[PDB]
Amino acid sequence: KMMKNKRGGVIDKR
Amino acid sequence: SPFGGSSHAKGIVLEKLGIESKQPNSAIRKCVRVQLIKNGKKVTAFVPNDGCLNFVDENDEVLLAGFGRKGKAKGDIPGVRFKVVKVSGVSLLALWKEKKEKPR
Amino acid sequence: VDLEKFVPYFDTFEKLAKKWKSVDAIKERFEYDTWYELQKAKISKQLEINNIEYQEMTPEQRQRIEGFKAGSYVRIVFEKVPMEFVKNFNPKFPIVMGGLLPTEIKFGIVKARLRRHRWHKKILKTNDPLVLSLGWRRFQTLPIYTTTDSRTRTRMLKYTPEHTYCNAAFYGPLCSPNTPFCGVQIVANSDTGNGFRIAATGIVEEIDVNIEIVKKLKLVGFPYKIFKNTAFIKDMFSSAMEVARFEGAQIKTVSGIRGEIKRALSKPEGHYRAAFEDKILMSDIVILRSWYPVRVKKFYNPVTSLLLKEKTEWKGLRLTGQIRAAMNLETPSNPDSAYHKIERVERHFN
Amino acid sequence: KYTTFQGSQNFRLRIVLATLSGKPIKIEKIRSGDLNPGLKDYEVSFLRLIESVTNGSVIEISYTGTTVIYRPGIIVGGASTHICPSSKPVGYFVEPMLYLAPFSKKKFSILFKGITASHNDAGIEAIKWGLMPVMEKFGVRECALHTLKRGSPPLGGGEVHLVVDSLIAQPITMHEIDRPIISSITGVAYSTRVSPSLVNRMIDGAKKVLKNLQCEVNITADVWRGENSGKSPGWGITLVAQSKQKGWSYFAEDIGDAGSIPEELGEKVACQLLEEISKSAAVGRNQLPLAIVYMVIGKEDIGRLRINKEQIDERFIILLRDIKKIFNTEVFLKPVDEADNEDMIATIKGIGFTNTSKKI
Amino acid sequence: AKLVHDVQKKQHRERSQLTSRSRYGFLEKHKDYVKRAQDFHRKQSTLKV
Amino acid sequence: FEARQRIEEKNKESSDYHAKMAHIVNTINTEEGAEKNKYERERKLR
Amino acid sequence: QRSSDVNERKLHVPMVDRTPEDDPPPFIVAVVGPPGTGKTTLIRSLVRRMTKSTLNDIQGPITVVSGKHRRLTFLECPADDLNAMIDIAKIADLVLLLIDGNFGFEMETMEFLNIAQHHGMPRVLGVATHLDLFKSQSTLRASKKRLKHRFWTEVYQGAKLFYLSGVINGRYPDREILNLSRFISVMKFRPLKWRNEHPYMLADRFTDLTHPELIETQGLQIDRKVAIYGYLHGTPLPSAPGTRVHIAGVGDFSVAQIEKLPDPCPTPFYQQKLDDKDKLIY
Amino acid sequence: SSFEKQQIEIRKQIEQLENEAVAEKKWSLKGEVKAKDRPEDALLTEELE
Amino acid sequence: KEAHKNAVIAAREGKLAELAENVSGDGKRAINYQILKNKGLTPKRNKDNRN
RNA sequence: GGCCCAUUCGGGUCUUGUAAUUGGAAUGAGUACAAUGUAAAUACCUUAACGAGGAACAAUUGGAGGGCAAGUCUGGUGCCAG
Ligand SMILES: Nc1nc2c(ncn2[C@@H]2O[C@H](COP(=O)(O)OP(=O)(O)OP(=O)(O)O)[C@@H](O)[C@H]2O)c(=O)[nH]1
Ligand SMILES: [Mg+2]
Ligand SMILES: [Mg+2]
Ligand SMILES: [Mg+2]
Repeated sequence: KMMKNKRGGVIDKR
Repeated sequence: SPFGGSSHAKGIVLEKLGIESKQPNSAIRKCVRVQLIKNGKKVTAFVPNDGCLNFVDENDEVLLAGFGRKGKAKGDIPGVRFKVVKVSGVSLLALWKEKKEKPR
Repeated sequence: VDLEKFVPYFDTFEKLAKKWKSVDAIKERFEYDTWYELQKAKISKQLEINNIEYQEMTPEQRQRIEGFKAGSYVRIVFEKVPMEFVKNFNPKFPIVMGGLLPTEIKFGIVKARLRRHRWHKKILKTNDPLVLSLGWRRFQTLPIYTTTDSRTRTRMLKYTPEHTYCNAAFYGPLCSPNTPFCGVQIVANSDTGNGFRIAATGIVEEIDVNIEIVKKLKLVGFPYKIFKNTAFIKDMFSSAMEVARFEGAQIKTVSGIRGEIKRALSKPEGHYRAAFEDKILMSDIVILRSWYPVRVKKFYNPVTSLLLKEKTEWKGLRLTGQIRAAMNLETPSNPDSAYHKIERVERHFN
Repeated sequence: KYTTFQGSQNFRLRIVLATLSGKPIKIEKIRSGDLNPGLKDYEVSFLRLIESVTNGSVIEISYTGTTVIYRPGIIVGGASTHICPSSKPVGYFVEPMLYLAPFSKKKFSILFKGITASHNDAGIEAIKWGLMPVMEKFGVRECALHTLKRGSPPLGGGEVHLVVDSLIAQPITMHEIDRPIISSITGVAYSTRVSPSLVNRMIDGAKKVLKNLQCEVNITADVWRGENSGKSPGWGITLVAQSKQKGWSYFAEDIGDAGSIPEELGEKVACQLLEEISKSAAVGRNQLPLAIVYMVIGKEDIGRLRINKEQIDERFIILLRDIKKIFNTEVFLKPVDEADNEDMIATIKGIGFTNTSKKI
Repeated sequence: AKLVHDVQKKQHRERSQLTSRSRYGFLEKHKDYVKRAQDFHRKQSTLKV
Repeated sequence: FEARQRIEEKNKESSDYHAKMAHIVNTINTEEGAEKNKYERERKLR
Repeated sequence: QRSSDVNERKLHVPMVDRTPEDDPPPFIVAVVGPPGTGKTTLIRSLVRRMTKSTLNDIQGPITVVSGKHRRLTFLECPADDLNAMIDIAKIADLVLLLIDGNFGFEMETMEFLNIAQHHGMPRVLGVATHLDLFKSQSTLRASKKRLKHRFWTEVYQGAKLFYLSGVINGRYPDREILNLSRFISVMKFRPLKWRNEHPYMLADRFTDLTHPELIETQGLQIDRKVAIYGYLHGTPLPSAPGTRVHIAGVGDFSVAQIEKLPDPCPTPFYQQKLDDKDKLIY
Repeated sequence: SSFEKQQIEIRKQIEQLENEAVAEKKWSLKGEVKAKDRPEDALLTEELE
Repeated sequence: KEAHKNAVIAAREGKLAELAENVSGDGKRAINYQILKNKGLTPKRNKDNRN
């Protein structure tokens, strides 16, 4: 339900 | 006189209160909150039908007129005494009949 | 030193205490007739402030803050301009420069209330190219026309309503709400014909980077064994594993008899048991109302008439009607979908 | 490409300014020379808060963790919960949202969890009575921070609910060229998981310093106790100077540490409150960056704010340089015509910002 | 009829049985089902008495 | 499990929706109805 | 109770007009009509009587002084291009709508009116032409009345509609043009939402600044450095370089450099605050 | 030229979209789907509501 | 199937040519009756009302 | 079969209906050779030639009701009610 309406997101390469 | 002596009152469309009502063409959907320019008093007015609701949008001039009910109806919301007769200087019925186009 | 520390720096407590044995330093601290005119006065009053403050500035300081004001004749220099613009430059065709607010720069999904123009002959179609005029910009997009279904979901329509507005979603540069626009299908002189060309008129209601348009997807099965309320269905599902997902799902017949999917049958694969509020018949058809997501196609083809030599024969993606004619293909049709007159024999019971 | 920034300084503002302006930014060399390079836990948690309230944004953190690339999306807001790490309290996460909440598609209803106080970050009662009233003057009619549970350090356990019902197109143009008259001083002295006498002992201490004043001094004793008292014992005070004439507020706050005398802290904060008033012209320093930013994002209008020469510090100067690098607006400062004091008027032209996310 | 277009009051044509199922008979509609349900209940009511 | 979540969410949304329509309908009747009855009394006075 | 009603007509939406208090830019007059309706002859006739000088060839913007403090810019919209009609319709402060009286309204004339109505209606003036081709006074009067009433449907009732009979020496009746040229000077313009929120300018001149040697060593395919000139409109443009702009029909770009220049056609009233002589053309 | 290069890329997108509009729709887009029409086990993928 | 397929295409092409016949040879385009009278949407009215 | 009265049940009366086909006659708006008109000219009156079936040579405005879907929504004591 959190993922339903998101296009961004945190990209952590560490 | 409801408008302080005038028969029609200019107003500002602040919000369409019943936009979220599920039931189409319900008495609430046709309601719009209008701010009378003469005194700034906020009032609620009817729109002839949900179809004419498309023309009405926020921040446009509206000319209001008394809404007279000959007899009690099941779905009416008593207290809303005004109906929108012109929007942006064009007859709302004319827009509904597609005889004109609203100038913005 | 840095604002990450919300609390500001203070001197040591004892020094602050000695400073503040005596607080004598800080003791010093402790009709318009109509409402319309009042708003106009507020606007005019503030506009007065701008002139006063700018007049106090230096002329160089004025230009630094306010910028170049209207009425100024200005030379603006550009770089990386396409070479066709200078080569195919016709003085008759105007050059209009438009400054862009930060919103206009972004690209994403635009929500608009859109109607077929009253004088346009034909109704527009979903996923059908349309050249839009938003703000300063002209471009071609593939809109999807939708309806609210009594304000519960965003269901995809197939065509614009004949004589009323319908919500439309298309991909393109964002614009502020209350931004009106118009749409045209044909801009070339070759395809002008005689018909009225302005195709759609609407107002942008909302800007977003995502949308969940959905389409009604109806599963159909048929009964092959009926036992009073209970009945067995077939052709809805291809394997029992599919039925496992849809156990307890609501279903109904064409007749209006509501029911439930109870359990999957071991033999044959895909058959299942369903219980209805009343006995169903064999002629009836059971339907499961389901919803399938739909995506807005990301197609952006900005109109660049000036760059072209003709400047009046720009052509982009063609309608679905024109593409079929070029390839000599027939309008797809389904024999069962067509309507026929039906005569009802009078009903008699034993 | 990217307006490039250096170091960790003004990290929250640079992201918030980028999100408001919509201009993508890159911030590099975050704690390069330190033994522990790259973003701290509370910083990365702060980023995650942004995506919970923004939609379509792209945040990219370099492999070493010393560089971040932020491409802002549209403020969407909505209801959510954020678990604030123990390294920073809730106020560290609350205050940036106050810049953005009035500019959202949906009302912010965020439940923060973690420590509710620290020595360096905004407290609950600083935000309630110290920052929101500044917004209320800027046209955000409805805003609130509900205190459901307090959590003292180091274990915390508190939770606060941020609700901003007011959504507006842009802040009203500011015009405050006077020095507000203070009508009364109020404040909140609170304690958790200790005897109630501590709260009174502070109120004795603050009352001792402030009794020389000719205005009323009424400080509330908000003793927290029971399940809602958090997990660790703690206590602090915040005194607010109010100007009922035009709804202006100055405040100072501090919390108590182990081994500290409640009377002494009450003396210190009340002593600091008077110091802040000495340093204030229309808004105190801890309020100013909110005021400066909001005037920048107003209509295409010139906003006037009176400031004291003592306020214009290294923190002020760095703020203005950050504003110009994103917004390119320059703040001009003019002296006042009065000779009794040394104030200066800050004049700022808004960039014509508009809340374009809100559906109409 | 007040504030209603003629286009709004357009007859919605009603479908037919599929050709694959054409053997089984006429696709019942709600009006057809109502006649069945009333008939059964009328008989069952008397049979109960 | 998905069935339990969907039904609960639908009921909550249905409960909230009915609450809102009832609120906005009642407030309109009470406040505007007062003004109407007030005006009707002035006209009778005339 | 008319006294109450007339006051109501004065009440409107409060709005902010960004026209500067001093030295406003020239107003844009767009001459729009189907092909062959005489857009060029009308511009020449108007230009002559206001300036007393005749432009044998007209192309692109032409700036003239129509009043002591009023300055005008004309533009001939290509009748055969629809893409043109869109972007004039967004910037045109006044539109001179050319209609062929003998043939009547045309599709393009309607299309521009509908484009204008949706992007903010500017002042629209109807100009009826080819009235000499009529052979009877009776049919002429009926056509004028029918044309007038239809034009009153698209534009507010009572909208002014000018009548032009014939062309002599490539010029309209002198006495008839004077009535038009006044009405353009008498006209009071309206604040429109979009024009008062973005900066725009009509390029008065175009020049390529790319070095010729670059053109040879790399080829014509190389991108070009270009400068454009024209009066600014709407909200002030930021002085610093780097602002994003869109050129209609070209694409988006950033301002590499910007500089103010002395006004080529300064208004006379300005010079005096510091007549046939006073009227000027650029 | 750069504009010509952009025109070519748009001329690739335009052709792909032209085929898609002509091409028969996926089973999901078609309303009133049946077991035979769609691929086997497709519903397990879609995660319908 | 080809014979019927060719028939449908030919019928369509004939209609498009018939529509193309309507366009006037002179480039000037006239407003049609719908634009000229602008009667919009009206109910069906008995001819008896005409007199 | 049409129509009238009647809360109820019913009662009264007779060339009616077409959502069918078809014929030849008449004339004005209009367009006009003209003349008259008038300081000149428009309009009016008069009049050669053309000018009717969708007489498309396409008057409006307002109200009272129906009816339809494998359609959508809401509340329930199945198949209901709104
Ligand atoms: N008899 C007559 N001729 C006219 C009238 N208006 C224009 N014309 C003629 O129409 C022709 C067109 O002249 P232009 O000036 O080129 O018209 P335009 O507006 O430039 O047309 P475009 O080529 O599209 O630019 C000329 O021969 C004019 O004399 C009129 O009222 N009566
Ligand atoms: Mg020309
Ligand atoms: Mg009329
Ligand atoms: Mg006949």
